[PDB]
This record gives sequence, structure tokens and C-alpha cells, in this order.
Amino acid sequence: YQPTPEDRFTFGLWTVGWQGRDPFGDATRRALDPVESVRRLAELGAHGVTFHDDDLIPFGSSDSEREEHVKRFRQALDDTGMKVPMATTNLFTHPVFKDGGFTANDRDVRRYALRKTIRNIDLAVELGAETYVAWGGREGAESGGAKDVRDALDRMKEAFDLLGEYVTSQGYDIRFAIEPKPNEPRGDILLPTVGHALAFIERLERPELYGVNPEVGHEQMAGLNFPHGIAQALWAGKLFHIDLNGQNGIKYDQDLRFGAGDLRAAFWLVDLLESAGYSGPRHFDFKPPRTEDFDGVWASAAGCMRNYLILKERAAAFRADPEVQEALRASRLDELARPTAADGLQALLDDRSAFEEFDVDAAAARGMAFERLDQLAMDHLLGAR
Amino acid sequence: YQPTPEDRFTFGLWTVGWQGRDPFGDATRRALDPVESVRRLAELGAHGVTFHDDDLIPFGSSDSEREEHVKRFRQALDDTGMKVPMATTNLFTHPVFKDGGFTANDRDVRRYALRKTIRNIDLAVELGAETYVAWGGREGAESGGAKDVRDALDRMKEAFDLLGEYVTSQGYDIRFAIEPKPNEPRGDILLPTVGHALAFIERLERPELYGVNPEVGHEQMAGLNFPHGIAQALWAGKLFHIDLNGQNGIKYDQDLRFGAGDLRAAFWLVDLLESAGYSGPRHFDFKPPRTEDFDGVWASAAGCMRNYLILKERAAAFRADPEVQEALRASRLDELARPTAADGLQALLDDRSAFEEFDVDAAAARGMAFERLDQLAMDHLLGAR
Amino acid sequence: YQPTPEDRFTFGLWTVGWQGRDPFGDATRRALDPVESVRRLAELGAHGVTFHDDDLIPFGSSDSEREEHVKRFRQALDDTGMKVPMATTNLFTHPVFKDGGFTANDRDVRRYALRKTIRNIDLAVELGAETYVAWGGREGAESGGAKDVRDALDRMKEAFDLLGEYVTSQGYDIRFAIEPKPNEPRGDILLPTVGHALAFIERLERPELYGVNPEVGHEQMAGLNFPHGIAQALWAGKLFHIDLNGQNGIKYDQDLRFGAGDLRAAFWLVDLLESAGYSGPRHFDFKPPRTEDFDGVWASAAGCMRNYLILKERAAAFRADPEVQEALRASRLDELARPTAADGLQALLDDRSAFEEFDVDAAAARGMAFERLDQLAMDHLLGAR
Amino acid sequence: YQPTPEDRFTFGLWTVGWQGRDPFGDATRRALDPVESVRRLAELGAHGVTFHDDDLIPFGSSDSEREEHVKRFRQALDDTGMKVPMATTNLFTHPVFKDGGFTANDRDVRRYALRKTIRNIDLAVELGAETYVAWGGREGAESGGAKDVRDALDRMKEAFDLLGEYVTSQGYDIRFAIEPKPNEPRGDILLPTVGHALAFIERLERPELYGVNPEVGHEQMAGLNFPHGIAQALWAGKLFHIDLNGQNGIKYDQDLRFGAGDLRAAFWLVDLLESAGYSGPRHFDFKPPRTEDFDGVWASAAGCMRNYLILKERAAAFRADPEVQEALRASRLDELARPTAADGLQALLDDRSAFEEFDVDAAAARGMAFERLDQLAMDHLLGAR
Ligand SMILES: OC[C@@H](O)[C@H](O)[C@@H](O)CO
Ligand SMILES: OC[C@@H](O)[C@H](O)[C@@H](O)CO
Ligand SMILES: OC[C@@H](O)[C@H](O)[C@@H](O)CO
Ligand SMILES: OC[C@@H](O)[C@H](O)[C@@H](O)CO
Ligand SMILES: [Mg+2]
Ligand SMILES: [Mg+2]
Ligand SMILES: [Mg+2]
Ligand SMILES: [Mg+2]
Ligand SMILES: [Mg+2]
Ligand SMILES: [Mg+2]
Ligand SMILES: [Mg+2]
Ligand SMILES: [Mg+2]
Ligand SMILES: [Mg+2]
Ligand SMILES: [Mg+2]
Ligand SMILES: [Mg+2]
Ligand SMILES: [Mg+2]
Repeated sequence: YQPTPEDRFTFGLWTVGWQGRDPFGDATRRALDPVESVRRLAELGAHGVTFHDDDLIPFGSSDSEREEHVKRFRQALDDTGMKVPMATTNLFTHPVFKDGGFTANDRDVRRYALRKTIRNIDLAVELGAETYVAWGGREGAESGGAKDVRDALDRMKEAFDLLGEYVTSQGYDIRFAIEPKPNEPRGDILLPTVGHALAFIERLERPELYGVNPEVGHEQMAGLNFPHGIAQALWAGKLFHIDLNGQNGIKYDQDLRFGAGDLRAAFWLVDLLESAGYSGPRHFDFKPPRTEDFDGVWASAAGCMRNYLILKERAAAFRADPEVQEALRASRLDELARPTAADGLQALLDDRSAFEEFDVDAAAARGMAFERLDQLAMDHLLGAR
Repeated sequence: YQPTPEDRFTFGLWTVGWQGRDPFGDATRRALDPVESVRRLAELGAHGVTFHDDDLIPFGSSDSEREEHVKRFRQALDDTGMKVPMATTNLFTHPVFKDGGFTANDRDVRRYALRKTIRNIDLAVELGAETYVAWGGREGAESGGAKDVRDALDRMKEAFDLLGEYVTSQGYDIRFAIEPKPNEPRGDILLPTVGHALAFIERLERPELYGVNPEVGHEQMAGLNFPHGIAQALWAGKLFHIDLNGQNGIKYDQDLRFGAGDLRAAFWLVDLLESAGYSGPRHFDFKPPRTEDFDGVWASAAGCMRNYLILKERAAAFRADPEVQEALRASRLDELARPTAADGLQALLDDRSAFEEFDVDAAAARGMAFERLDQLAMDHLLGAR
Repeated sequence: YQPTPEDRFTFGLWTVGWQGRDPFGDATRRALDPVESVRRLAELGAHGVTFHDDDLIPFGSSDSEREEHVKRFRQALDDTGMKVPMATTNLFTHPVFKDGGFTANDRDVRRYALRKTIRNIDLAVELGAETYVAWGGREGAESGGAKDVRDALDRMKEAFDLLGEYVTSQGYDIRFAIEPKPNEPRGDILLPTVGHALAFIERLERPELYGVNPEVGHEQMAGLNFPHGIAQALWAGKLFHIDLNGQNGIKYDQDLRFGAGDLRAAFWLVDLLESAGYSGPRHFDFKPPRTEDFDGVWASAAGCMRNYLILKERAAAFRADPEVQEALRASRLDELARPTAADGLQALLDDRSAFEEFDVDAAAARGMAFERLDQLAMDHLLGAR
Repeated sequence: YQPTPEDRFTFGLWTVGWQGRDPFGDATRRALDPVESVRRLAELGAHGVTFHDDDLIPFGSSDSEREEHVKRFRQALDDTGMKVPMATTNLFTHPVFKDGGFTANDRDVRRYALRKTIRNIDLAVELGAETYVAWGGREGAESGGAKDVRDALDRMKEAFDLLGEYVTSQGYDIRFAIEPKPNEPRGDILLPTVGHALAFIERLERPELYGVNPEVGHEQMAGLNFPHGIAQALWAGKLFHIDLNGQNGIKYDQDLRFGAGDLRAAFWLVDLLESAGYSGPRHFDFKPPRTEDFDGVWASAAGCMRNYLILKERAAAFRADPEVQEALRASRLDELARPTAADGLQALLDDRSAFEEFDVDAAAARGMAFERLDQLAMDHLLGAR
């Protein structure tokens, strides 16, 4: 289960670089130089890194400081062969964004958020990114009167439409990926799930430029089934990027390493990504727990990739097992994939087998055989066949 | 706070008619004749009722039995002046639907579910319904291998497209409203939230024929903000119907009377419906607790309407209060409603006030004044001004 | 991973006998004769069964009917070698218990609940049960005024004290195990967690007669860590029985087969039970999904036991691995098990190494090495070492 | 609804002093001098303040710095008439406590945590505190192997027993209050609920010295009913202190002002505290949202007290209303408060009215009338009678 760059594993600078500050806690680790993170991730077999603007260039940097930060980062990428497939904007840390970036009540803040984003889109393209993520973590409210959501969605659409006009104006090939989250740091965040983000994208002027960046733990913060949401995003043609981590159900955003949290959901996720032929980065947005020193940071990052590769092997073995293939037919997964009425509406209306002569009791008596199928899946996951 | 039919309050037959069977419990009330429910609801000031096919006509009825059930119901509606604005299909109780109706793995069950629906669309139109709800409560899974969600969504789209072809073929004006729910009775249900349903509708052949029927408690079963989801549905033009009830957060579907559960969410919901000018039925999908006798059933139904009317008065008083109007300006709700960049992309890029000369610290220091605004809202809700 | 009776696996009659009725659904399976369940469970390698009074003898049975039901059951136990280690009372299905059994507001119902329990304690002892479970699933409320919880706890203590007086009066060796659950079917249930039940037991007249019967899914319905709660029950000496199943987080009570739901929690549970030398029944309180026919019922029951045995092997291998033993020392699990201050309070107060000369920064810099330890645990669970 | 010091409202220095740092965000407010907080809270009508050691004296202060911080604070208390009824230790912010204080795996950290606590107990007594709170926010784990919970509970008991020996040795009257929380900042926290803490206290050497400090939002983070948990703590005689705030269900710890979050739960809480004659501080452990400037901080603090006083008036009016008193009798709340079997076990066994001649159907048919009672409660809360 040794990863290599060909596995397309990527990490945010802010993941392994997390210093361990939490609601209640000061830093437990010193800051990491992005150059060191690139070198250490490459040695573990990562393919690339990703960044927020303010992870790569300290907020408030001069043009000479900005050029030197980017030069040193480019040298680390060149020294390692690491790529930068995705970048994003920090529209959440600075107190100016306390009520939002693109949906701040203050119009001057909304305009600044757009200019900050556009500046970093240019840098992302220079570093070779194909995807630009937007996580509107400050978009939302703690109280009902504070935010008129229809007005906020109008502002959010304006912002994304302006960004689409910008990349079209520059001839850039980059596409956007909107990252849902239901809550935290706002009491409720706008576009709280994959579904809400998919729905929103359909109302943008150029919907083809936008997809989703779903994160395992975010959908699980609403108690939702992450593989099901990924399936809907794939069905819509909108899975442009993905964030992999672990979460234990409905609680604060834990950002555990991938494979931790809901292990069986991780198995079904990998099964789906691999079955569907998802071709994008396998990006980890996780935080090594603050209990860890730097050795533990690199162990946690290595574990992300290891767990993906174990689950990939087990899912592939499940799907290739003739006994599983027989169980899938016994459970009518083949019939689920066949059109209900390719004969057409009139033929269905005229088919007595579909109503007048349908033996509902005989159909009801047919077991689905799902428990045997699921225990084959469990046996494959655990290596107990 | 006395309701009259002009308030457009509606109830499902299955609400006040719930006999009190639960996971763990036998019935605590005798069955109600739909005629008696129509009479009792009319006396409380309801505007109308709604039905599943199998609430009005027992499953398996002969044509003569069906005609007599409908005749008696029509007489009760005529005697009271009650309307039938919405109807729906039961695709969940009979064991044949144990793996779904429109997304059952068994193709013969999917065809039967469509024929059962189409038969009841014809009856709904005869009784004057404008909306046909679909709650796919059996669509989903308890295990990962049992249901390929992309295939299931293909089947769900086929089904809704065939229903749209049917009502277009008959020249009916009825529209569809898809009701999301995240789980229960399936471990995970497909289209689990308002957002997922809105997203799905955009991929139907005739999206204009379909909207959502969100239910208070269903979105709250995922920990989501129900008023925010309603705002997104209104923003999309898709709030075709609504189900009102109460829920205490993330747990089984409680179906408490409206106003119970999350009271402040109920206040902000009513504020939004009324502000937006929502014109559809205020439908209650609730269950009088099984602790209650029939007197308690009618008290619980009356309480649904009373609570709506109290909250309507308090929300209107909040929005009309000059002190609240001043607080809304202090919190920049006026500025949230103004375009970010009607001057256009190039003007924004050339505006030094938006980046080079934006004083981020001065903007960050400006408080939002949201707590004062929210305490005015609390004082209005409680009648403590 | 083949179970035998020596593994002490037990099942409730109501588990494999569940006919599949849910909030929203009619039965999908015919009723099972308890004799057939005993025979089929024995063939799978179960050690025994458990029962509610009303699972073994239909409610309202005559004395001659009761004797014949018990005779046939005793013959099945004799034919198979199956045991009956635990029994319980149904104080939840009949509508008389709609507001509770022992804490019903109606005093005549509370007295009846006690007489119903006492009658079944006598039968449990005749069939050889060592444990008598009490799940107060109707004890609680949907509204705040309905139930004064201090008064209800006074009634609950009276009831348990009377039951303790009864078994002491008869010279029975049976002990009680209180089963917590946070909600469902009541909006909130009294004694909602392991902790609340443990706390309550300490206020009973004869606390030694009472322990807990925790259920995996019940603690997970409150988002709690089931292994941690089991550890507290073991620390208190009160783990008298356990109910094993699966649950996906905070939602309705799913009662999935054991190993389903939170797989890693199942691993840590088995690790703890086995490490601690828990000697009681490994009882499954689960429901084969209603999608299944009888073949699927027996497959789901077999899977409960298989999954326990797989996890037992992997947990034992984890704890016996020298590399894990080294990682445990690196993470200071040895030091967690050593007294903080066996030198005594005065010695601690006089120890400059504990305050004046404690190098907080050196201590803070020491990583815990928990991620490496947890990835060893993951590798052992998955058979990926 | 104007508070005065006679209402016993208290606030932590860290509440109104919260600078607004969150997972994802830098400070939005400057630090407050404790002297200014004491003055501003007094002007709002607060009775007193509370502190962690490190809120009053910066961590690492010299003895001369410590004396000056305490002198200035004492002068502010003297200038205002404010009291200090409770104090606590910060065993969570400094990185040394990353794996716990009293249950850290490192024994030297456990000894330091005890010395840090003991030093602040002495200061708390000097400032007149009656209660010493312990919130073990770092006690717990993110992974299963990291923490053996039985060993951790042994360490936690040693720590609390040593603290009890210390205050007994000094002749102090102060008592301890253990504050449960289910998670955050640890993935799971030990003693996660009121029940678990109550259970633990019964195993301490001197249980009379220890009670609970429950917090509204903490129990609601597990989806539990906070008034029910308070009722159990009152039933046990262990409600030594309480933390009041608001929370929207199962998510990160929001610390909203009291009355926000679950409004009806706030009503039933106040009803219970007032009915029971709870005599301790009404302490607010809340965070003014980071959206707010200092004017908003003081508005949010004022709102805490206002909301308590509104709910106190409405709860008192509910209980005093003759129509409510009649509804309570109709719902048999009087009968809930009467012993089940003061006639004794033998009399119950010999009472045919309790079994052989109990008419279960007549009892089952009697409605509980809980919905009418709850709508009277709603009408009282909303001022809609
Ligand atoms: O909850 C935090 C989010 O996951 C971010 O890390 C985004 O992925 C990018 O800003
Ligand atoms: O959870 C149950 C659903 O709310 C239904 O009552 C639908 O509204 C219509 O089938
Ligand atoms: O939630 C249901 C409970 O688990 C019961 O099955 C008990 O174990 C015994 O009545
Ligand atoms: O979740 C944080 C806790 O509520 C603390 O504020 C305690 O009350 C005292 O340390
Ligand atoms: Mg997970
Ligand atoms: Mg996250
Ligand atoms: Mg992310
Ligand atoms: Mg609600
Ligand atoms: Mg519902
Ligand atoms: Mg509904
Ligand atoms: Mg589980
Ligand atoms: Mg259960
Ligand atoms: Mg159980
Ligand atoms: Mg609250
Ligand atoms: Mg808190
Ligand atoms: Mg607190």
C-alpha cells in the first residue's frame, strides 16, 4: 500500500501545516515553511499540494515579499516534481470577513472579497491549477434577522458570475468548485450540502464553469450519506474536486485523517470513485490532531494515503468476486440499471402486467438478499473471505 | 387568533387520522372516517384536506367500493365548503414497496408504482387538486451495495419524466412537488434535503412542472435551518407547497404540531413565508401524539393554526416596528440587498477603493449590531416590547 | 469465524422474529413460532435466546394457553441445548402503557406494570435466567408539562425498589439490568444514557441488585462513544448484560446487525469486552431489515456472530503485537495506568518538580504518538499489517 | 424585565471578554481588562463574576504581577459591590494540557494540573467563592487506543479525591462542581453528560463535596433534554451551579446568549429552577458572537438576563393559572406525584385491581390531555392567553 505520485494524492498546505489552535487551545506545533511541507509530502509519495492565498503569502505582504515566497515555493515544486492542481482564497480568517466575503452585509467587504479572489486566481493559473475552490465558511448567520437568504443568494450569484466573467475574459481554463458545509464557523452556512450547491450552480450564468468540492466530514456533519451525495454530484457531471478526511457524525468539524471516522463510508466512497473512473485529485483536507508532534503529522498524512489504497484494493476485490457478482444479481442491482419503461408511456398505461394483473403479494414476498450482499462486502473490507 | 378558511390552512387525512401505531406500539385510537375528519377540521376553521390514495380508498378496493368512498368524501366537502388542494400516492406502506416505488430494484415494482400514481393523479384532478406531492420514503438503502445511486437517480428521473408526459398528455394544470427527507424509514433516503431535490429537478425534461414540498421536521432531521432552505426554494421559484410541523432536532421524525419543536425557527419561517407573499396552502403534516384521545387530536390540530397566527402577528409587528427598521439599517440589511458590482467587472478591477485603498481594519472594526437586532426579534416574539 | 455455543451469543425472540412493521410500513414477514427460532438459532451456533413476556405468551392468554406456550418452548430448548440467560417485560406495546409503565401518570397503570413484571420474573427464574432487563421505552414525554421528572424518578425508584424487595423475598438470584435509551418512542426517555442509569442505581435501596444493559445503537443515538460508556459501566462494576447491534449516528433506532453501523466502534467495543474479561452473554438486539425474507433473517443473525468473531481476532492480534506494545509505551498508556500521587497530598504539595520546577514547554513539546498507534490499529482491523 | 443584583446573575470574565477567535478566525475584539468587565456588568445589573485562574492572572505571571492583578480586581469588586461566587482552573488552553490535565497520559502533567488547581482554590476562597468548577475539556480522545477509559477514570477519581482532601485539610467550605460536555475540543470527552458525572461522583471518597455544573448547550450537543437532566441533578441533590446559554442542537458548542437556541427548553428550564427553589447563581457561560463590537457584547449580556426574567414571569403565570392547574389535574400530574404502592409489596401482590381485575382497555382509552396542557404553556410563553 505504498503511494506514488501516479495515485494523484494531494494535500493542502494548511493540513500538515496546522499548528493546532482550536476553540480552547493554543498552538502545539511551530509553523511549517511551505518548502519543507512540499519536500516532506513528496517523500511520502504525494503528487501535489494546494493552497489558500494566505497560506503561501502572509496576509499584507509587499510585492517583493510576495515574489520571494512564490519563488521559493516554485523551487520546491521543481526540486520534487510536485504539482499544484487546486488553489483557493482565504475569505474567513481575517476579521473583515466576520459576516462573510461574497455575502457580507457590507458591500465594500463583498467587493474586496472579489478582488482578493481574482488576484489569487491569477496566481493559481501561473502555478498550473485546474480547479479553484470556494468555501464560503463565513457566509451565513447565527440569528434570523441578520441575513436575508434570498438577498444573500443574489449576492453569491453575482460574485460567482463575476468570477466566471473574469476567467472567460482572460482565456483561463480553470474551473470553480464550490465547497458546501452545513455549519461552523457560522451557526448555519449558506449552501449547506452538496445538493444546495448543485442547485445553486444551475442558476449561474455559465453553469458549465462550476462544480462541487464535497468534503467527507462536511456532509457527515449533517448526518448525510457522503457516498450518496457524491453519486448525485457524479450523476450531475459536477464532481470537479473532492476533499477526503474523517468525521465521527454530527459534531464539530474534526478533520481526522481519511479512513478514520466512518470506515465503512470510506470503503463505499472509494468503491464509487473507482467504479465511476473519477479522474481528479484525491485531496486530503485534514488536520493531524494537536496531540501530535511533527513525526505524528507525517504519520497521519501517510495514513490518509495508505487507507485510500487499502480500501481501493478491497473494493476492487469485492466487485470482481464472482460470488459478489452473483449476489448483486440476486439483489436485482442489474434490474435497477435497466430502464423502467423504454416501451413508453402509452405502452406502460396499456400493460396489464403493471397494474390489473400485477401480483403484488408475490412481488412483496421476494426477499432482496441485501444482508448476504452486505456481509460479503464486510468480509471483503476486513480481509475475512 | 381564530382561523378561518381564508387563512388557507390544510391538513392531511392521515394527520388527525393517525391511529398512533409506532415502532414499538399498537394503535391508541380507532380509525376515523374521512367524512368525520372533514367535518371536524371545517369546524376548527380549516380551508381543506389532502390525501394519499390509500387514505381515501382502502388498498385493494373494488370499483363500486371506490366510487362510494369518493361519493361520501365529495358530499362532506360539499357540506363544509372544504377544498382538496393537494394529493399524493402511498408508495411506502405496502410490503411490495419495501425497496422503493420509483427506484425499487425490481423493475415490475417500478412500473406498478407509476401506474398507482397515475391512477391517483386522475382522482386528484377530479377533486380539484393543484399540487401532486411525491414523498419517496422507501427510495434509499440500509447498506452500500444494495442501491447504486446513479442508477437509482436515472430511474427516478424516468419516473418523474413519465409523470410529466402524462399530465401534459391529459392537459392537466396540476404540478408536482417532491418532498425531501434525509432518513426514516430507509437508513438513508434519496434526495435527502431541499437542495438535493432542487438540484434533481433541474435535470428533468420539463423542470417547470416540478417544485419542492419541504417539511419543517425533515430538514431539521439533518440539523439544517428550515427557513434558510425555504429561502433557497423561494429564490429558485420552486416552493410549490409546504408541510408544517415541529421537530426537536436530530432524531426520529416526530411530526409534532406546528409551533412545537423549534419555536424560533417557526417564527422565522412564518416571517419569511409572509414577507415573500407565499400564496400556497399552509399544510400541516403532523401527528397528534398517541397519548391523546380524539379531543386531544382536535386540540392539537387547532394548536397548529393558532401558533401560525400568533407567529404571523409577531413577525409582522417586528418588521413594522420603526426601531426594528432602524436596527436593520444599523446591521446593513439594506446594503445586503444592493448589487455588489452593478458598475461591472472592469470597473470593480479598476476601483482602488476595493483593494489597494480598502481599509480592512476600519471595516473589520465595524460591529454588525446583530445581537441588538435579535433581542428586538425575541422581544417581539414573546410580547415583551 | 464459526460460532459455537461456547461463544455465549444470544438473541431476542423479537429480533429474528421481527415481522418488519415500521412507522410507515406493514409487515414484510410472517410471524415466527418461537420453537422455530430456537431451532434455527441453535443451528447457526447461538448459545441462547431471550424474551419479553408477550413474545413467548400472547398478551391476554388463558392459563392453559400459557402452559402450552411455555411447554413447547421448553421442549425446543431441551431439543437444542439452548439457554435462556435473560428475560424482560413488554411495558411499551399495549396502548395502556402510552404514558409509561412504572412512571405512567396514572397510578393504576403503574401498579399493573409492576404486577406484569413480577409475573414474568417468576417465569424468567423458572427458565433459568440470571438477568432481568428493564427498558422503560415509554417513560418520558413529548412536552414539558406532561411529566415532572423529579416525581417520575421517585416513581421509578419505588418500582425498582419493590422489584428488589420481591426477588429478595423469593430468594431468587436474578439481578436487574436497566437499559438506557435517549428517545424513541417518547420524545425524550428518562434515564437516557448509561451515565443517567448508573447515577439512578446508586439511589436505589439495594444498589447491588441493579446494573445496566447498554445497547450500542442507543448510546450512538445521542452521538456518544459506546466503548467509553461501557468502560464507565465496567469501572462501576455494573455491566450486567449488553445489547449488540449497529447504528449510523444520530437518527431513529436502526437496530442493524452487529458490525454494521460504526465498524471502528465495534472493534474498540470488542477489544474492551475481551480485555476486561466480560463474562456475560453477547446478546444481539437487532432487526433484520424488512427488505429481507427468512433466508436473509438467518444470514443477518449469522453475520452478527461472524463480525464479533472477526473483531475479536483482530483486537487480540493488535494487543499481542510487539510493535503495538512498543507504540502503547511510546504514547504513555503505561503511565496513564500508574497512580498520579501515591506519595500523598503533602508530598505532591512539597514536590517542586510538580510546579515551581516543572518545565511546561518541554512537556508540551512531547508528541503523544497517537496517530501511529491508531494506524497500527487500523492496519490490524483491516488485515493490512 | 430589569435585572438587579438580587436576581443573582453572574458572568465569566471569559464570556464578555471573548475576543472572537474561532477554528477559522482571528480576534475581532481587543482584550478587556477584568476591571472594565466588572464595571460594565455591574452597570447592567449583574450580581457577580467568575474566573479561570488564567483569565485573572496571565499565565506565567511573577508574584508581584499576580498581586497587582488581584489588587486591581478586588478594587473593582469593592467599587461595584460585585461578588465572585465561583472560580475554576484553565486546564485546557496551554499546549501542555493537549492530552488532558487530571487524565493526561503523562504523569508529570497530571501532577502539575493538580498543583495549578490547588493554587487557584486558595485564591478562589480568598475572593469569597462557594463553588469551584472543573471542566475537563481535554480529558478524552480522538482515537480508541490513545486512552484506556477505566485507567483514566481511576486517575480522575484520584485527582478529585486529592482536591477533596486538600479543601478538608484547610477547613474551606468550598464545594466542587463537575461540568460535563460530550465532545469539543476532544473527539469524545470523559464524563460526557450530567448522568455520567453524577455516576462518577458517587464513587469519590467524599461524595458530599461534589456536584454538577451542567451547561444548557453541552447537554444539547448530545441531543438530550436539558430540563430533564437538571431534574435528575436536583433529584440527586447535586445541582451546585449551572451554566446558562443557548445552542441549536447537535453541532459545535455555540455558546449563544441565554434564550437563544432552544427557546422552549429555556422556558421549561426556568420553570424548573424556580419551582424547585434553586438558590445558586444564575451564571451565563456564553460568547457574544464575533460579529459584534463592544456595544454588542453588552447588549448580548443584557439579553441573557432579560430573557431569564421574561421566562420567569411566563412560567410563574403558567403555574398560577387556574385553567393550567385544572389541565394539570386532567393530565394526572397530581397522580404522578403520589406513591405507587405505599400499601407495600404484599398488598400490591394481593390487589386484584392491579392485575386480575384491571380493565386495561378502559385505562388505555383515557386520553392524557397533554396537547391542551402544552398549548396553554405555549400561550403563556408567547403572551397569547
Ligand atoms: O472547513 C474548512 C474547509 O474544509 C476548508 O479547508 C476548505 O476546503 C478550503 O477553504
Ligand atoms: O415522513 C412522512 C411524509 O411527511 C409524508 O407524510 C408525506 O408528506 C406525503 O407522503
Ligand atoms: O429500543 C428497544 C430496546 O432495545 C428493547 O428491544 C429492549 O432491549 C428490551 O425491551
Ligand atoms: O465549553 C467550555 C466550558 O463551558 C467552560 O467555559 C467551563 O464552564 C469552565 O471552564
Ligand atoms: Mg468519516
Ligand atoms: Mg472540514
Ligand atoms: Mg475542505
Ligand atoms: Mg420544529
Ligand atoms: Mg415528517
Ligand atoms: Mg410531509
Ligand atoms: Mg454502530
Ligand atoms: Mg435499539
Ligand atoms: Mg435493546
Ligand atoms: Mg438552547
Ligand atoms: Mg459551551
Ligand atoms: Mg460552561
